[PDB]
Amino acid sequence: MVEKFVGTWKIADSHNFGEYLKAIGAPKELSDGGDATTPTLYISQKDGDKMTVKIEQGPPTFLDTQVKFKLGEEFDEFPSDRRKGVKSVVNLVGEKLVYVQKWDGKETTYVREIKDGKLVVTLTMGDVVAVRSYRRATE
Ligand SMILES: C=CC1=C(C)/C(=C/c2[nH]c(Cc3[nH]c(/C=C4\NC(=O)C(C)=C4C=C)c(C)c3CCC(=O)O)c(CCC(=O)O)c2C)NC1=O
Repeated sequence: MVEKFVGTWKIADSHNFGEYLKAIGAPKELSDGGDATTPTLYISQKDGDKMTVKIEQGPPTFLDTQVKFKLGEEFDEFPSDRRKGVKSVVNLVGEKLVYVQKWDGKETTYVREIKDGKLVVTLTMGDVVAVRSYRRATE
């Protein structure tokens, strides 16, 4: 099932990402800089219940990091927005993968789904809804 997100990826199109970043208390520096980025994912997994992901973002932020999670298990995360006390948790929702961030008494969400070959992640904080679209490294 999750063998559909697995692979190599690359930014293609984004919209309303900086303002999202603001909704989640990021300084302008990081809202702009973060939107400015063209991140290159490297996604894979083991036993359809433990997904290992990577991110080579790039200029201007230079924050290359990694995810390593079990699906159904809450874990700790330290994003680039500099959030103290992020508690993630990722689920499988039909053909979609739902990544949820808890912090300071709030919840933001990432509904990722493959479509027309692209890894399309919709991002939801309050009334603010962002969208980005990735393509495989011409796989
Ligand atoms: C389902 C597989 C999958 C997973 C698990 C995934 C996770 C994922 N996607 C991103 C990129 C990444 N980077 C940022 C934001 C930034 N980028 C910058 O250089 C800066 C400074 C900021 C902050 C202002 C966000 C919001 C995301 C996640 C959204 C996305 O690109 O999908 C990160 C690191 C972001 C950070 O530094 O906080 C992670 C863990 N992406 C996928 O496709």
